[PDB]
Amino acid sequence: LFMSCCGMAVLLGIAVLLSSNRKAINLRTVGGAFAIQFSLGAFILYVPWGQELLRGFSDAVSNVINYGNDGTSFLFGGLVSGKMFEVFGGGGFIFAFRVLPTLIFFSALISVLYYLGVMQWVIRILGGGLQKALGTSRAESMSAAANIFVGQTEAPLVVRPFVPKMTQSELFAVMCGGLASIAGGVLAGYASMGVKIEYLVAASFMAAPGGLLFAKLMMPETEKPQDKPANVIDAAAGGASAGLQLALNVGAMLIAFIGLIALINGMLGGIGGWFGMPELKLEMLLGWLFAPLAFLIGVPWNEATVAGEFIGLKTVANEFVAYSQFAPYLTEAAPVVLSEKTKAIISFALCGFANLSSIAILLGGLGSLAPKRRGDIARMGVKAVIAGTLSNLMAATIAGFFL
Amino acid sequence: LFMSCCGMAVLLGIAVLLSSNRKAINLRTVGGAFAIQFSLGAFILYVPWGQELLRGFSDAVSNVINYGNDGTSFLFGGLVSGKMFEVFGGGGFIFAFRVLPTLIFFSALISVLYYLGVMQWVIRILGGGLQKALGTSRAESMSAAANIFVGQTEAPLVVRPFVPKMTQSELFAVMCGGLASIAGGVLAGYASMGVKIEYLVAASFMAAPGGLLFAKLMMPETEKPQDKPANVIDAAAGGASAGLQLALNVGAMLIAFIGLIALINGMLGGIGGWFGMPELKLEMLLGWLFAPLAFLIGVPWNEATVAGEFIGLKTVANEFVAYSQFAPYLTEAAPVVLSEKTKAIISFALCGFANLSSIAILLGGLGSLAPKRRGDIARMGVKAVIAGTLSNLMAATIAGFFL
Amino acid sequence: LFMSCCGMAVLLGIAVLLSSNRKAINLRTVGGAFAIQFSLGAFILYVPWGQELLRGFSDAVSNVINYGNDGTSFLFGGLVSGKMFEVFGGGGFIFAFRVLPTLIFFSALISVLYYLGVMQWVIRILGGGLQKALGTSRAESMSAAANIFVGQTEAPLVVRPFVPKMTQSELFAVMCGGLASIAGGVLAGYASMGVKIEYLVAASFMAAPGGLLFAKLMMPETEKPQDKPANVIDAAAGGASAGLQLALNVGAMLIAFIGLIALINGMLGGIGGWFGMPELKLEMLLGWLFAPLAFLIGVPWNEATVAGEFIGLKTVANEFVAYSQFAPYLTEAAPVVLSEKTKAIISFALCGFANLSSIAILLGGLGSLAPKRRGDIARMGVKAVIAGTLSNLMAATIAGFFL
Ligand SMILES: CCCCCCCCCCO[C@@H]1O[C@H](CO)[C@@H](O[C@H]2O[C@H](CO)[C@@H](O)[C@H](O)[C@H]2O)[C@H](O)[C@H]1O
Ligand SMILES: CCCCCCCCCCO[C@@H]1O[C@H](CO)[C@@H](O[C@H]2O[C@H](CO)[C@@H](O)[C@H](O)[C@H]2O)[C@H](O)[C@H]1O
Ligand SMILES: CCCCCCCCCCO[C@@H]1O[C@H](CO)[C@@H](O[C@H]2O[C@H](CO)[C@@H](O)[C@H](O)[C@H]2O)[C@H](O)[C@H]1O
Ligand SMILES: Nc1ccn([C@@H]2O[C@H](CO)[C@@H](O)C2(F)F)c(=O)n1
Ligand SMILES: Nc1ccn([C@@H]2O[C@H](CO)[C@@H](O)C2(F)F)c(=O)n1
Ligand SMILES: Nc1ccn([C@@H]2O[C@H](CO)[C@@H](O)C2(F)F)c(=O)n1
Ligand code: NA
Ligand code: NA
Ligand code: NA
Repeated sequence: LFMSCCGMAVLLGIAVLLSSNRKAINLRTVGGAFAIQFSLGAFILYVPWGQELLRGFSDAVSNVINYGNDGTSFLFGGLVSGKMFEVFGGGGFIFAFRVLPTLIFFSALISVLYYLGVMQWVIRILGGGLQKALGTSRAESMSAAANIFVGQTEAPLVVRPFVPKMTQSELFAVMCGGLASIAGGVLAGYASMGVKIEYLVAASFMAAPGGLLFAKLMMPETEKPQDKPANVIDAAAGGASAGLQLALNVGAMLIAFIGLIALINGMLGGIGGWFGMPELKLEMLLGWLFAPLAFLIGVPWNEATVAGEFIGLKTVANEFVAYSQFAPYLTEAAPVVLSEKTKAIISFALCGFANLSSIAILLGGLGSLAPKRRGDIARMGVKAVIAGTLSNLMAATIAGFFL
Repeated sequence: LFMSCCGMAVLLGIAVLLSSNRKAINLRTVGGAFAIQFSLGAFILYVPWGQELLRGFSDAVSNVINYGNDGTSFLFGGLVSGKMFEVFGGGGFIFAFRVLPTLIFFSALISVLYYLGVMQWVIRILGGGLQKALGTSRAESMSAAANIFVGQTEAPLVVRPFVPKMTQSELFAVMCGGLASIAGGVLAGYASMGVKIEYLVAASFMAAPGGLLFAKLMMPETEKPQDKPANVIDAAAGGASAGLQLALNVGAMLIAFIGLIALINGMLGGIGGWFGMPELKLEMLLGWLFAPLAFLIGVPWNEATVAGEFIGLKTVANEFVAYSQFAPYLTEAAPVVLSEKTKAIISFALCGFANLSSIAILLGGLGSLAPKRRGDIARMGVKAVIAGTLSNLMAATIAGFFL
Repeated sequence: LFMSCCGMAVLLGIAVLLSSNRKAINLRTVGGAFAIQFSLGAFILYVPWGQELLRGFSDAVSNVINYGNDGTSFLFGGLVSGKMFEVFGGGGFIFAFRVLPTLIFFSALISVLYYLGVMQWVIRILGGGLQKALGTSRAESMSAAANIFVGQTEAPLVVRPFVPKMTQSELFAVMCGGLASIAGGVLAGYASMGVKIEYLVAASFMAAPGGLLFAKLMMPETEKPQDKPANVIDAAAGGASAGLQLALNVGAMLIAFIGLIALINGMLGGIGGWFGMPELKLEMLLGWLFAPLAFLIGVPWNEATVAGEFIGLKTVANEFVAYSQFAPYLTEAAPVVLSEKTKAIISFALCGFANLSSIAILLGGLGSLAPKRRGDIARMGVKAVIAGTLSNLMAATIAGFFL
């Protein structure tokens, strides 16, 4: 457990070194933020009552997923039935029909829960508890709590009239809240790929204090902060349309990226052959390079390289592509049998939208909420991705600690 | 037959009660409009020659559908072949590949028929006959006749330079013409789901006088009314693109709505359990609530509840979702064997875009044709949906009368 | 071989007759342009070393195609596996999952190769060699060389600040470069349909001098010519999104057009029956009408009619629809066994975006680069399509000559 605590120290250390003003770091804020994330981890991953609450929220999500599967079962019929496994076997699981439509249903549901005020009610509680404990501003705290369920570009919408005039520290924290977390739609998508829901739900909740933690470490507050569809069926329709667009984007990206990686590996096998390494692939490079990082967060020495392949791929590309390559390692047909703790660490370290491509996404979604602040987003973009990555790594170290 | 005639009376009665000026109702207009819709029903559903003309137009449509299926058979190959039924059985029918591509072909065809002037030629005849018999204005009569073949947002395009300056009664009638009818694309889609084409074609034609009927009952005229692609291949391309966008929208909606209903039923089973009704579902509620309405339009007492499930679902959601749940009741594997008359009544009462979500659609499509008239559309939106619903119910009562 | 040389003469003759100023035709330009296209044909289709270089570039493309297929194999699983052929046979090949996703991968790859400067490097060499040999301007020469790999609306992007002010001859040549060629995305798509890659690669390269040839014949220069994503992963993402949109457009078009042709044939069988020709179809008309044209470019007398069906369909619709009907003639289950030379001629004569529908496309893509020049594009549109068609026919005659 000493390797984990040192891992937490190193991650905190990098944040301080990369700070904009280490002397401006509020010790109440970053102290409690780490305290909450650690206590939350101790709660739902260690203590009996906390584990019972986590398995109860996950089973509820797992039921919602199955209910939404009635929709895709209607559209694609027997292509998503059980006979697909008899005829095709492992290839019977058609990713395009099994996972992608889940993004559509969950986007429509969340859109409904927003219209009913259910989402706002939960966000107001989680967000209000953070600002009264960390001293963070109202707007950045709501966006942090919102990011537990929705994406990086949808979370600030709950405080969109406060975005164009919020401080650079607030705006940075807003960027970090979305980079450290995921969305409810893709969450259910990853769960359909074999990723344990308990880990996804946990990592999503720990993202709110964790996102604020490294946001106020690398960018402390130095300024002075301040302070709809016609019906429920329209809300569902709008959410379904937004999910469809997302589902198409994710699908095209996976076809391209995986294909590109396959092209890269083919070239790496030829270039590597010139130096006596014809078996050279992208996984080997990412694995060999992220193995120390994986070893630092609590992954065993003999599993650090394989774990480095997935964590590295999540960074250089995105977490969806990483999960796509990590999903086979969660079944009985896995090429490498990993320990249950390592499976948890990778699941937590991948659960985040933290990647270089998300900077252009933050410029698009969050940038449209404050067009005169696009210059500040592009400037703090790199620092925000790093801050988001550290939050995922910390959540993985905490998870590995209590497991 | 006395229950049907009383049904017609009640439907007419509600329209008068909900009128904007019952004293301004032109008895020539609403008298002939009901006369035409009833005579049209008597024509193609009773008399020998009229039935021969209806079965001839439906077989032509059925052939066009099969011709368009050569396109989807090319793209999806064996996934839409006969071997799918051998391997999967009932689940062999893949809705996404069987029904959705039909929207693309029929949208491209109608776009072609517009370029050739074939559509305008038929509309000018049907629309001109209505205005000379009902006294309705030129523009609202053309949009009424256009709505037989095209959707609510495409029909007013034949009279789009007259929309921004037409009276509130004209604009309301335009809204009602599209709410009371469907489109040629989705028509072929419903036909591919097992819905009898003869009913769909009939209901589509009866929508023109029926739409004007309840438009001039709930909103009589109190003011004084007034009065392109480069080639045919481009027209087909533009229509195909519009159909594709529609096909994606419908598909995502069905995945979401059906999934949401599945989620609602799961919750209704838990909430209902608190009051000793664990088998409580959405179908039971909609059925129990729309049973008197179904019984009023001519559905037998022992079939009013089941029929109420579909009619209610068409209202609270849309007719596509309703048809999706009603389609299994048209096959030999139906959970409840319905009478041939009841099957007709449901088919006519569902054949319409009349739902609450269509108000936002009218604001989008029709609203773009008259941006300064969006306030009037949103105001008369609710009344227009009711007026559109009554037209479908009347067409169902007339159909049930002559059957 | 005398029929081929006469074919080249006739094609050149039509260009001179349709010229804007036959007396303004630069004999250095059009002389060398035909010389290069003919020599290029003599190079990679006749001489040993040239054939070895063509088979080497095609095998590289064929490997890239297979690497990209790892992406679609992930998304669609067993629907693109080998068991599909066992269960369905010929219908096992699902076009929607086999060919369409290739457009997505190749669009993402080209987008990456642009970010790395690899594309610009090759274009600068091929484009620079043309302008120093033909005397053509810098901008139109780069767009000509760019068109070898990318589409008609993407090629002028390498010289987009020179488009609004370039002469009518330059703008026309730019239009012709894209009409005479295809794109790298659809190229790999056609290759997946059975079309020989060697022919597609060859025709793509011969399009650059061939496009300029008939551009400076039908529109000689009479005036005086003048003279980015944040990272590589964003470039791949943007290219994947553009490919997805293209893949959806192509798919919807094929469903519609093939379905429309099926509808046309059904009507032609009824109309033709009135004149004692009930077997009358669209293929017969296009075949009987384009048979002299096919016979002129080097197709045997007994194969000119069948070849006329495909060439005609490429013109009246597009090359994708033509390739879709020509692809079965490349397998062992072909209804008509064609000679290897005829298979090459059709492959070269179809390899082009030259169709009437591309005028509206040039108005959209190229028109957005110069909004005040849309009037000139629409004016020279028809002449440009003809000029693009002649370039494909010439490349087919040259190919048939050396084979
Ligand atoms: C298919 C998967 C295979 C794995 C391949 C992994 C390769 C990753 C390459 C990353 O390259 C850098 O990414 C930054 C991302 O933004 C860019 O910064 C750009 O954007 C920054 C953010 O604002 C600015 O600070 C910079 O000035 C600006 O160059 C930068 O140019 C670019 O060199
Ligand atoms: C998945 C299927 C499950 C079945 C569920 C069925 C539930 C239906 C709920 C309908 O709710 C109402 O719908 C109106 C629709 O427009 C809204 O009116 C709104 O729009 C009207 C039209 O302009 C205005 O008159 C109103 O002021 C404005 O509130 C209104 O707010 C809303 O309460
Ligand atoms: C599914 C496949 C079945 C095969 C069917 C084949 C039928 C082909 C019909 C072509 O018709 C012409 O195409 C031109 C294409 O543009 C149009 O020119 C239009 O555009 C030109 C280009 O700018 C202008 O010169 C013209 O004035 C303008 O009429 C023209 O109107 C139109 O009559
Ligand atoms: N709601 C969502 C879901 C996804 N994404 C972007 O898509 C990538 C893969 O999920 C994520 O890495 C991404 F975050 F970049 C997004 O921006 N918003
Ligand atoms: N041409 C069309 C077709 C459909 N729709 C809308 O989609 C719902 C289901 O068909 C219809 O209920 C709807 F009407 F709302 C539309 O607006 N226009
Ligand atoms: N990159 C591309 C690819 C295709 N297209 C258009 O689509 C038709 C079929 O490929 C082509 O005929 C077309 F050219 F018209 C395009 O414009 N640009
Ligand atoms: Na989030
Ligand atoms: Na209509
Ligand atoms: Na090109």
